[PDB]
Amino acid sequence: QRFVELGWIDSTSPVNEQITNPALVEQIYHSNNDQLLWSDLATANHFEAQLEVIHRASFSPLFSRQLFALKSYRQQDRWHEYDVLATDTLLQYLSYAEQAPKVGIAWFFEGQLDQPLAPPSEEAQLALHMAIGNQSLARLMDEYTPQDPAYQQLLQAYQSLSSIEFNEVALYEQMERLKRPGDPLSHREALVQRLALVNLDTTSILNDVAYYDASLEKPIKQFQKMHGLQTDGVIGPQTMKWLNTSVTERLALLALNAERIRLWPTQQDSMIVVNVPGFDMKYWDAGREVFESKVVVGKTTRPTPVMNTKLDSLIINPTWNVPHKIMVEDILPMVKRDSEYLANHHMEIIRGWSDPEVIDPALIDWEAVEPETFPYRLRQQAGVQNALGTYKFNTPNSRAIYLHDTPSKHLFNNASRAFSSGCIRVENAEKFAQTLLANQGITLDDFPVSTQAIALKKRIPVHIIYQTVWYEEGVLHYRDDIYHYDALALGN
Repeated sequence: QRFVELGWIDSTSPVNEQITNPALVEQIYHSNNDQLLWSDLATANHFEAQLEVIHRASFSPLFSRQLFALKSYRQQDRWHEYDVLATDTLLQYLSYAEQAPKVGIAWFFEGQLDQPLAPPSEEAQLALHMAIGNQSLARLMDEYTPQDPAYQQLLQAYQSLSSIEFNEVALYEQMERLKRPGDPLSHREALVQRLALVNLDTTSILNDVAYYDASLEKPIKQFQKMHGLQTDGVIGPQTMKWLNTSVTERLALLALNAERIRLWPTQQDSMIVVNVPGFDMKYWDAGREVFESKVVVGKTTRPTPVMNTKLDSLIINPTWNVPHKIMVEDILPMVKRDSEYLANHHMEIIRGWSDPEVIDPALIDWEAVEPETFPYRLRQQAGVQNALGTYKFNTPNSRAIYLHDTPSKHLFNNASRAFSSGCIRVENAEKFAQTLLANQGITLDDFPVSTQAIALKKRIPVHIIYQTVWYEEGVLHYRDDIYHYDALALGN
């Protein structure tokens, strides 16, 4: 324990304080007659490269501390010490790969991977022993990466971009806040370089021009689409901010988003995914994408949490039992200010559960009511102008986060859609409800008169994801860090 039992590691050696699992490390060494496992320089490079990705992503002080210790040992040609720590670090790496899809949320969105992980599984240790036997350690590492080809495509682009990282490229500058098509451009050189850096087709852009010509109109709009901006062709502050992004900032985002896929690595055949920073969702039935929709997500002050839930059921013409927190902070203040707020929003005051007692307002002294002490509940009646619209998609969980229709459809016109108190508002709620029921053969004979709860035959897994970079139709897409979760990897 306190000292790893190998002849070639001195008891004085600092690797004895850096090794997380001395017993398992000894097991691996003893079963290879205590020889070096990292003698082949290609294998040690591939592992450092993969650890560099973890480092850049900035979610793991553990993997960062180990990586720099390893680099230190390599600088000083202390290859014995490099070997042991590398073996120990590969065990942590295998645990990481196995545990990410189980408790990963904690490392990327609640805290950090600071403390050593529990040993990897028996199956993983066996896989390790055989990889050593066959001199296939690199292949072992690659096998313990996500199934999704989205991982590979993100890492390819990372590699390409890593090579040209520290090449100088002028900041794009303009003096007029907005440049439209036809307007003169001071810095058209930088503009086109920076369109090229994100792998847009730059070939058909004219070289000798010095204004916003026809040949830029498609490229700028495509750049705007790639970043979830309004494709209005106007080079504004939003376009410029993304243009002037460094390659080291882009590599941070790629690294972080690559490793994030380990938290949602499988595509199930039946599935619902909401990408918060992309403000959209998709529903897969039977391995086939059957439904897509823009969504509204929680505001920055009441964010939609990243989580896994299940959809069990669906309410048509739902009522809205107003959560306590929303009654005190939002509704009651306004009710004190507007005698007729409740009548306009068809809300009632309730003192009961299941068979509740409808309380008459104005029999309360509203000026004397303190929101936090108010003892009753609020309930909004079913109707087209209900906050849940005509459909609530029940995804029970401890945070009371679910999906629902909305009467406020104009919110879908905005590019950034962090407006709600946490729940996910679905644009095509009607089509979504139709598809859910069809795919379980639960279609309604007739549209319900009023409130109808429909239980699903099979629960559908719901993944609420935070992925600010992904691969779509041959290019990488990017999204604003709406909840500031990828801020640490940018240096902010």
